[PDB]
Amino acid sequence: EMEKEFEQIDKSGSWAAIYQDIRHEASDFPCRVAKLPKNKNRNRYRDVSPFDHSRIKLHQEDNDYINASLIKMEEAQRSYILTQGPLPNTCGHFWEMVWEQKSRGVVMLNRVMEKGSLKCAQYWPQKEEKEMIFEDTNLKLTLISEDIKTYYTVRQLELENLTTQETREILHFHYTTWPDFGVPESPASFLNFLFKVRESGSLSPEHGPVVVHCSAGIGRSGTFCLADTCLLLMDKRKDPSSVDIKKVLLDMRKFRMGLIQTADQLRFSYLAVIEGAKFIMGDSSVQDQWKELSHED
Ligand SMILES: O=C(O)C(=O)Nc1cc2ccccc2cc1C(=O)O
Repeated sequence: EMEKEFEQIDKSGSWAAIYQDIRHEASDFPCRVAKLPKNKNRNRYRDVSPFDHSRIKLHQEDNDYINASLIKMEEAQRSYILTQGPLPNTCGHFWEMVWEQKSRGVVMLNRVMEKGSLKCAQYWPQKEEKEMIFEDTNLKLTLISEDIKTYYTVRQLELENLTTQETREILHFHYTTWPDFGVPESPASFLNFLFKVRESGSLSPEHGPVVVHCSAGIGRSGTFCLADTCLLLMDKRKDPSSVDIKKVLLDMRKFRMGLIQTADQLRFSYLAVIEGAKFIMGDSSVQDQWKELSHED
């Protein structure tokens, strides 16, 4: 069991070692495109880039480049776009990717300001009188409404392709108490947030892939997706013990670098999947309990 493993690792405090092993073993593929000097100002961090083999191309003839990757989890049969928090000049490219990629959901795991510095553009309307229009990719976005919880806010956004005037509904899940390079307050809060996403349809295969982002698109986002896919996988077999959390991590590793940034994120991910196993193995009432402990309201 993964829980035996947890306590093996814990009892012999070797999270850091494990996680270095992971860093050890993770894939390295070319990012030639990211590093074209034309794309400099499309990348928020020198050292966080999309592999070429799995980057999202924009369907624009001018420059198809965005710092985003398609994480494609074939056995789980679940796929995600991870991306950095939008720069002031790429809010338009972000929404072009949501449009072409036909996503229903966007998961933000960061604040615009973290630790004194600006992590991310304010890329969505904070208020419904004040749409945003993105001139360069020709898209309208309007706040249609929000549901503010203590530790997260869900928003209904309308997104409009100004060229056809066709319209889509986007849900935006903003977790607001997940520290940069940190873990959530508890497994209950994270699982309550994850399960809000699931419930919303946005992780379901009649939509394009959910868009997940932090500021770099790697630490917090990796953690979200790792826990989600492990729960998916165990759910399909009802077999907790055929789930190798570290193998799943390195599988996601093939499609975008540096996923899960810290050993406490690794440990947190185990905690989240171990807890969530409760619900996946037929204790639906755990999900209530989550909502309760999480103090959502
Ligand atoms: O939000 C996150 O967890 C995340 O991935 N952050 C980061 C990951 C980084 C990884 C490598 C280099 C710079 C990074 C910078 C940030 C950052 O936010 O400052």
